[PDB]
Amino acid sequence: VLKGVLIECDPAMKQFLLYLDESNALGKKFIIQDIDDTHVFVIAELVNVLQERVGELMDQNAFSLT
Amino acid sequence: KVDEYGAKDYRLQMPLKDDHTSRPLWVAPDGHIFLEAFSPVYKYAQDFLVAIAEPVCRPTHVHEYKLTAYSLYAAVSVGLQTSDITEYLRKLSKTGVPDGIMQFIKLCTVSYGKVKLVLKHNRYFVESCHPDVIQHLLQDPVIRECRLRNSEGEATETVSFEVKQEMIEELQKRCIHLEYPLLAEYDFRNDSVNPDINIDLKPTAVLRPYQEKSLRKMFGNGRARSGVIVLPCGAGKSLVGVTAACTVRKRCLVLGNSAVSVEQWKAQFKMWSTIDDSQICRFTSDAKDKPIGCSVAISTYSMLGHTTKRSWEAERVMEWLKTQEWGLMILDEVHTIPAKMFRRVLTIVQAHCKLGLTATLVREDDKIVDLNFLIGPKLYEANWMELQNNGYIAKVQCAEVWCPMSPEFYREYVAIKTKKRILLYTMNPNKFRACQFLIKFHERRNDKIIVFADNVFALKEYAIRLNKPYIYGPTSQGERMQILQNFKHNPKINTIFISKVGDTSFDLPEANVLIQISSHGGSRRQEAQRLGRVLRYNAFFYSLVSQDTQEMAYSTKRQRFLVDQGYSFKVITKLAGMEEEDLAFSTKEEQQQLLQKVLAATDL
Amino acid sequence: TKRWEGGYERTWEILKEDESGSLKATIEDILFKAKRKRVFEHHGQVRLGMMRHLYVVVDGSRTMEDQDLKPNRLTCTLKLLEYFVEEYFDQNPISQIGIIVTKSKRAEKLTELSGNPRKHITSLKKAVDMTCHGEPSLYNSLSIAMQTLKHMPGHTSREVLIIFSSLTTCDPSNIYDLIKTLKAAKIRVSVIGLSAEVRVCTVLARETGGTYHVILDESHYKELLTHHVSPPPASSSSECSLIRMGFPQHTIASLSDQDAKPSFSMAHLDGNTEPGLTLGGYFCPQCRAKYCELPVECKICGLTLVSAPHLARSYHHLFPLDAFQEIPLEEYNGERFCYGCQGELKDQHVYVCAVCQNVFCVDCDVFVHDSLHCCPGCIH
Amino acid sequence: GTSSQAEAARILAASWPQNREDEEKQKLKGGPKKTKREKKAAASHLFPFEKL
Amino acid sequence: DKKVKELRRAVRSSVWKRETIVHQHEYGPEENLEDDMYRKTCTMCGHELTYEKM
DNA sequence: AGGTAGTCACAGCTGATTGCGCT
DNA sequence: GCGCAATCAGCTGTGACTACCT
Ligand SMILES: [Zn+2]
Ligand SMILES: [Zn+2]
Ligand SMILES: [Zn+2]
Repeated sequence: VLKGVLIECDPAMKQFLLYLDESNALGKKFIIQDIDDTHVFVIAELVNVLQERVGELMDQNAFSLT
Repeated sequence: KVDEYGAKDYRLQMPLKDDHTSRPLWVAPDGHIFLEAFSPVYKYAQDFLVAIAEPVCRPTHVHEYKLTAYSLYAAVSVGLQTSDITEYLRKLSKTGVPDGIMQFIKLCTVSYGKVKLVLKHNRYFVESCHPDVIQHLLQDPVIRECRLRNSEGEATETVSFEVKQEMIEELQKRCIHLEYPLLAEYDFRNDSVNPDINIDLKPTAVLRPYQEKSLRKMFGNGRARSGVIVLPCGAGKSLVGVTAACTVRKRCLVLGNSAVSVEQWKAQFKMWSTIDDSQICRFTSDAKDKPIGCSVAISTYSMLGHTTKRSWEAERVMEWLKTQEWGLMILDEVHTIPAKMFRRVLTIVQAHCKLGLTATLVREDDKIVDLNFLIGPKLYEANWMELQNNGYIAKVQCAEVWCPMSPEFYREYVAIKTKKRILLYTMNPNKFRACQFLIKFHERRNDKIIVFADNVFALKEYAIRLNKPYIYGPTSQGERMQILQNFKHNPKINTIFISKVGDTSFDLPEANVLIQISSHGGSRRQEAQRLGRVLRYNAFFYSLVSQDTQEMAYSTKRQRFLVDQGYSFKVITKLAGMEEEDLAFSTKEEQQQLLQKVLAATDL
Repeated sequence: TKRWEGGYERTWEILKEDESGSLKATIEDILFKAKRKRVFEHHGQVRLGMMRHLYVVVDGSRTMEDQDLKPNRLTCTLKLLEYFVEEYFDQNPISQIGIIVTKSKRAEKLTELSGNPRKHITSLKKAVDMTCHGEPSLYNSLSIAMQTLKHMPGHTSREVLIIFSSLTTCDPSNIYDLIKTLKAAKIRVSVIGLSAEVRVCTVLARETGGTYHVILDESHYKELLTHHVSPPPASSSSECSLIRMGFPQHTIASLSDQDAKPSFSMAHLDGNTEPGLTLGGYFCPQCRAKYCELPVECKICGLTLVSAPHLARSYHHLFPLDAFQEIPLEEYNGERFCYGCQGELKDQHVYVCAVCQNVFCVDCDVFVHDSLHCCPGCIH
Repeated sequence: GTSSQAEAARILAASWPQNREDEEKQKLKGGPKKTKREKKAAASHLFPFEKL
Repeated sequence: DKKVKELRRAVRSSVWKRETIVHQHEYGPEENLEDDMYRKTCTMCGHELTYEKM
């Protein structure tokens, strides 16, 4: 059996996570099991780097007025 | 000066809040003006601020203006004096003018009329009332090259001397750095040397009050000064130029951007100036209607600044044209004046007054500052919100509706980064479905539709899929003209596609719906021009972007000019009745088939 | 010279200060200048009117199938005609509308000349799905209109409106003789074309005293119809014009009383649908006939049934309210409370009526001159 | 096919901005509108294709 | 040269169909660690999959 | 440890060539 | 055979992406 964290999101973010897995942008293949087109299963020891990558992707194409 | 919350606070600087709030204005120490629109004195305060400063944003409640040296030069150019402007600013301050503006205003306004530039007998001279300033600038190395041969003293009468004609731009750039800005005043009332023409506009072309204000500010004390007037394309822009040309009553030269804008200006002159066709000439190497010996000449850029070999007839026409003075040289689409070859155009012809007209003064590369000395100060800036409130400008309901990225496309979008992702978010199936739904809806409600789409490679399959007319751009001259001519007066066809061709001042007919897809990156000028093609909720225009892509950032950063103008972009996330009818790319098979044909570019 | 080439206008020179704070008072005057932006007249045009027997002629040729106005000319024309009928009956209490349709070189009287608004709208809605065939015949429609309107009393203004879509008409006889006959009969004919100007329509409108117009778009069509809505001006005193008309009271029937007699409406009896068997309605003052709609002329005794409020709504034009004398507050020596709203008088100007010498504030003066149309003080 | 149509519609019409908006609507007012003024303002500010 | 260049790539770009390599992890025999832990190693990319089997 | 001349896409213009039409 | 219109070469504007020195 597999123990970790279930992540639910839109298919675009799921595919972004898949690309991160295949490109080894986090340094390893920790994105192990894919269950649904909109749900994935990720080991919980590196949820922080995934959050940082998601935030960087989100605010990259944002053009903050600050 | 203090940064307790990261905000520049000036509470201690301006405490003069005597009694008590009746003045709807706030001043800033460095420089800024905040105006309250919901005031009984709103019109008078607006008129006062327009004549002295240029706006930086005009929302519905609190306008914000900026104080600049060129704005003060324009203010002092009009009959307004230093004492009057200072006392009226102090009159409506509600907080007290900080002691950093009065000194700044005084310094800007002191050196206005000290140095003047004049044109006489095809010769450029610089005249100064005070002889000392000439010796002040004599030691400047850049100026000394203008005189030839050294212009020992040029004893006249008031001290003046000749300058090199082709180096006028350099001295214009230097003078402002020397705190001695030049002024371009043409006293056309009494010349007796220039052959004035018998142009006279018909007394049937009435003009709106804002055009009256712009013209009145152009001619403040019986003389015409070079300036820039910014008016929307739908509003009356050519009429202002025609009226200015008639008032100047001199030989007029009009410069357009495209080879079709010259015909537009000729039509405007024939409509509102009552000028015989013999005097009107167009010099664009198409008919050559004897431009030699003409009163009004109309031509375009990229023809007066050729660095290559020129046609034999064109060479003689240019030689004749460069041998006489010009009255009120009119430039169209002045925003694209600061170019590598367009700047020298003003140096290749000699004219007294240079009047520039445009609708979108915003431009990248921060070269608009150069336009302050290339032509003159920003004279008039029309308020678009109050313009559309009077009903003479269509109130366009702006919309920014985005579509999610399809799963078959987002993987490729995140996979590639070397400039190959443009087609991926340009040809988003969801955006295609949204565009098709909008087209069908506005055809069912019978609205004229213009669909702007750059990246014509995508526009090909975007337009042939719906089997609708489109303008590739490198097609021909007749086909585009006939398509645009039959677009308006034909009930069967009411939707057209334009690929970066309509990004200028053309003769496109009235339309109510504009849909832009995959435009340039941050071209605020392009989006403002596209919006200008609609106004003339009577109308409304949509912008389609793809989520989680660079197009979102581009749309966010390109709409700031319009929100400064006062428009608001409502976000639409769901389209009502999207699944009510059948649209293209309904199933995943054709969506995944699209990947092969969109990656089939392989431009390597 | 030119007006804008002289001196630049400084509109901000109006405001002045003398006590370093008086500017507020000035803007107060601006607020007082903000009000009174009207001419104290909701219409401001014709102060009287005259009865009209208007005939609307509708083309039914193939040209109505053109899609210049979405979806086609016929549909937009009938929609705007329904709007015109509603507005015309709203602004004319005792007028009448007849409808003629020209088709296949013939003229058919779609609806008889009457004052019922509902009947005409239903007839137009039924005629929406008609078949457009043949070519129009202005001669037949004009002959029918003249024949019907020939016997109308002279005081009534006889008007004919023609909506001419097709550019060609088939005339079985000379039309200029008909035009001369219409001119001798004092009939006003106005034409609103759809495609382009036609010589015969222009000549007819010029000779009969009417107006000929050509549609630019749907908005211009509606503007022309609205212009035709307004009644023509009438003389101060023309003739002995009087008409016998009744005023039916809207008596409903309740089972609590013993005088509840159900009855079928005379108008509803003539319809194809089942007549409404309602408790009660409008009873004719002459023959006690039951009707459900007003104003409807009685079918039995020929009397006209008109609602009194409709006639009374235009009485304020006969007796316009005289403008009150504007008096500054300081110069008035009296009570400082408004006679109408009982509010304290603080404005710089106080209005006093010339009859009752009562004081009204700006708001009360505007309300009286715009809506009330009667001085409350003079009522007492 | 018919199943492909439904799958594509499910993927498209509810990808990012529905998985939370629909849930919020399920947990929303539910009852009638606040005032008629709100409905009039919403109708004025809505686009013609969103009112059909 | 232009008219041959415009057609030389037409057949070049019509051959390839699948660009992305198949990432299906074909794990080999499981390796048993302590505490009933089982690790699977991908023979294509070296992905390690550690799981507890009941 | 952080910024600008080539380069690319997509349009414009003018200066020649260059095959097409013939009561 | 001559004349008009279609076509391309060369240059430029606009906006954005990218490889070596303070
Ligand atoms: Zn009766
Ligand atoms: Zn009152
Ligand atoms: Zn009274």
